[PDB]
Amino acid sequence: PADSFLKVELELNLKLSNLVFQDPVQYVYNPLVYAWAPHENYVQTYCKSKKEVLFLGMNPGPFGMAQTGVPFGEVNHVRDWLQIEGPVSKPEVEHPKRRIRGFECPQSEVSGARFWSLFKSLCGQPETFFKHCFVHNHCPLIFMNHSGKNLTPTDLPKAQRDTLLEICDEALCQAVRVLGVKLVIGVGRFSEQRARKALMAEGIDVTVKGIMHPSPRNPQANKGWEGIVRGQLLELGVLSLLT
Amino acid sequence: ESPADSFLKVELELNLKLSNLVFQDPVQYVYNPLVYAWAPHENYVQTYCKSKKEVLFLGMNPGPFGMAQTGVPFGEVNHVRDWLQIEGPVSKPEVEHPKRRIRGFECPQSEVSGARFWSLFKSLCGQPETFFKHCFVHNHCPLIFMNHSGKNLTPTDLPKAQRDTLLEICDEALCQAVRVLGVKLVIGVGRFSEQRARKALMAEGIDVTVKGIMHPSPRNPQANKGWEGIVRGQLLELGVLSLLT
DNA sequence: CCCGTGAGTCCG
DNA sequence: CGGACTACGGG
Ligand SMILES: O=c1ccn([C@H]2C[C@H](O)[C@@H](CO)O2)c(=O)[nH]1
Ligand SMILES: O=c1cc[nH]c(=O)[nH]1
Repeated sequence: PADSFLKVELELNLKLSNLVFQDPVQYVYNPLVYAWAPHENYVQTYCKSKKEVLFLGMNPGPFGMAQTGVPFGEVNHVRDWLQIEGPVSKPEVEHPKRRIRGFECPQSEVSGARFWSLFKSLCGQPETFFKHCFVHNHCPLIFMNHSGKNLTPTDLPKAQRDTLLEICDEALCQAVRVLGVKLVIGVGRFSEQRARKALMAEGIDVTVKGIMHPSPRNPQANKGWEGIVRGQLLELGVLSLLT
Repeated sequence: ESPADSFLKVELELNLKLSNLVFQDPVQYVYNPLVYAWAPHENYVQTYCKSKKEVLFLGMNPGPFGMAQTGVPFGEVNHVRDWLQIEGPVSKPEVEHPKRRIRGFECPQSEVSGARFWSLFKSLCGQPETFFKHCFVHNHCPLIFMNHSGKNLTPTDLPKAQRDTLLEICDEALCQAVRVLGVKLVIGVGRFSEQRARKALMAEGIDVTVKGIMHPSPRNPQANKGWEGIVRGQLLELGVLSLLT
């Protein structure tokens, strides 16, 4: 599935490279272009067989995946526990306050540190997490307004969001079919809900569940995110598979 | 001789003057199927405007599921494809609202106005050659407008400033189209086109009759109870049934 | 982020 | 002379 999975991402990059954003959207980065190499290293190293479980995020945050090309790709955990590195280039148009520095980005993505710290504690080594699991985002683009502020797919005006999310809904169907996934875990309500509508519409044979999003913008994530999600994972019965 | 070429250059020149307008405010999207649906359009004019005409039917502007998809006036997909037998590649506008995508001849929707319009002529004439022997069909304005959520805006829903130069420019191209075609009689489909055409042709002193038929729009309840029956009677009264065997 | 409250569009 | 569906601010 590594090669097939990367083909789906390349075909999705092609359809997205034709969209045009505006309005409050002023910058659009695709790390699956300028951080293709560590992305493709992550997929070749960790996507070696079919998967039972897909964790699905919404999109890149500015300091993790936007820098490293790896879902929830906070720099220290990507460098040190996943052991993925690779050259990173730059978007053609950078916001000054959001330049791409790759594996030299000084900021920690809180969402990504939390997410990989959890699976690091639970699984020990990355091979144990990836025996049956994989992690991916619904949307590979990141968007800023004039002042460098992040607009998630949800903050896009409706006219710009429906366009984009229908194209990613279709790439998501293709991803789930190539990986053989039986269980999609939406990270946050938006991915959970989006994946469920999209997959049910194609009648793919797959169950869609959810865990809480780690984001620090989520006030409930700021006490005990790890403890709440260890309890959600136990309920979905995936701890089993993570040992 | 044959007006096809000249009709196209009229529309090509109107396309030019229009490409220069900036729209505002409530208007967020503007399409022009004469650019991205040029090929079926040009195929319809060449196939059916080979000779000079007695009557021009005139509509206001493309609807989102008829002419906006097929480039043919009142251009509901099934009738254009199966009755007029007009095909061509259709590409997309520069900027599309997600509720108003252009799918060309793959558009699954059947525009009610357009399906009504051509189904009348199909029943009345049999074959398209009979209807086009002396008639043709065109719109006053080739553009389509949408607000921020994809809702259609008619040319008259436009802020007066934009509305007036747009119509004035269309009026001018309409007077040429009428000259190029040779028509004795313009029938506006719906009130706006009838009135606008009367005001455009009288104001440049063209010696042409302007009449009217009810518009087939399902927004009008009288059209939903028996449009075809009303318009057959209106066409009788105008003496045009003889032209359409 | 997650949810609640509620306004634009369709009902051809 | 409503029903369903699907922006934005505060927790
Ligand atoms: O008893 C009544 C009658 C009417 N209406 C409102 C709703 C309806 O749309 C309109 C009259 O039919 O006024 C009510 O709320 N209650
Ligand atoms: O890659 C990422 C990072 C943050 N949040 C997500 O949903 N996915």
